[PDB]
Amino acid sequence: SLIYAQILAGMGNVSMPKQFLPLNGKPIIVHTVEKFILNTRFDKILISSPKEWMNHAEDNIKKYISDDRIVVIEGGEDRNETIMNGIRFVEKTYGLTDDDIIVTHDAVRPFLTHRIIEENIDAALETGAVDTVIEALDTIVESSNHEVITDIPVRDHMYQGQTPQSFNMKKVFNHYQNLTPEKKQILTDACKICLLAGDDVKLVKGEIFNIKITTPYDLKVANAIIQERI
Amino acid sequence: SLIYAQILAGMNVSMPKQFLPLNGKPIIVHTVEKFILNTRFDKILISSPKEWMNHAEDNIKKYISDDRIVVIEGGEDRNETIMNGIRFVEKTYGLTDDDIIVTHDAVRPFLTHRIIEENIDAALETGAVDTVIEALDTIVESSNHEVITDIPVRDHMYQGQTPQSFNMKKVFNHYQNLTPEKKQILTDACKICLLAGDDVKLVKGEIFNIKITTPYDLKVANAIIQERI
Repeated sequence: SLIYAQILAGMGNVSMPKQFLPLNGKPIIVHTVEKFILNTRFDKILISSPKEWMNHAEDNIKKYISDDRIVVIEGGEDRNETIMNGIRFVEKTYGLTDDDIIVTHDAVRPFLTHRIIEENIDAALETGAVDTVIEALDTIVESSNHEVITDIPVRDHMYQGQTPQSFNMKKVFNHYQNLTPEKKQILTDACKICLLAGDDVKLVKGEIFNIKITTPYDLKVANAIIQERI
Repeated sequence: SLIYAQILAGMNVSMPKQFLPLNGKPIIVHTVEKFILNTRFDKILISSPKEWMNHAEDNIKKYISDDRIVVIEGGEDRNETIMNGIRFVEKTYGLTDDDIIVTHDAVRPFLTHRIIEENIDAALETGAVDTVIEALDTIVESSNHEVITDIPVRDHMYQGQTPQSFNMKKVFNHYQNLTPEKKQILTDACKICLLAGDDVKLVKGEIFNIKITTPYDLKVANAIIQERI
């Protein structure tokens, strides 16, 4: 029963990964990786990168963090395929068992807490599938035809998905591979795949500040958080 | 057909957040300014709790000299506050069957002219409109609050904003037809119209049409305002 982390993310497939952007003087990826290193229960912390950014990723992390369990690996096309490449890496290099769990997380979510990581580990050992969520900040409205409201579902039922998403490694690898070629394209969320196969996907409560840093909107939303903290 | 705006706030003792300054001036002023730039509004109602009415009236008037601003008394409920707006219009100006109201959060100062204009046009068409954006994140459903029950199709999922615009007589009638506890359950006025069989049209909002509540939300608003000048 070994515990693994996978840190991953992803204009016309050519733009620089946003996790390489500075945030208060240091790359977003470093802020994120620092959180995982402070957790002593991880055996390896995989950082997934597109082929052309691998060299930059490994040289950049090493100048800020000198932890031995950081390994930079090659990404896939889908977020799912990148996860599967992480499971295929662990198998080839370290070997897999039936109790090995992976905590997958967005490189551009640097504000996750120790609590979030710990609960994600514990819930992956229990049920083998976990999603990090917060109570929906806004009223969720459903529209099938995209012109009029078809439904406004009950408020306390509605949650907003964040990451980490943690899984039993063999379970999620098996569930994904059983899908048809068309169904791999549709099912982008790995937590939904486990849901549609009959696994219980437990919830871990996130934070309002556990934001994904993409847009220049999202970037200064992140700058709103970091300055008051010190 | 006369066109009205209603700008709404809400402890119970807290100072309304719309009175907080944003780049040197109250949040409510930023919001009211956008409605004043629309010339189709006949009256711009600003709702306030009874204890903050004097402050709201004096404060708005030192920044904005427009004649169609009137501060009125809010209710306990957002719906009741809306109903008080319709009751005020009926008493003071009179109601017709074609009269529409554009209701909007005081703490949403970043709505655009497009959002307001589309809200006016759609309320004249169908009599019920919601301002929405495509859900920024994956919406998960959980009935039991412990495990995922559903993850619905992404393209179906929207996040609610304001304005919410209505034919006045229609929404007043739809609310009044409800049972006592159904009024307590149904907080959303667009949901009431949906359940009564009206077509609630969608106007697309903006990612920056945020509600300024939390201290998180406050500097998110400070992120938006400095770059635009």
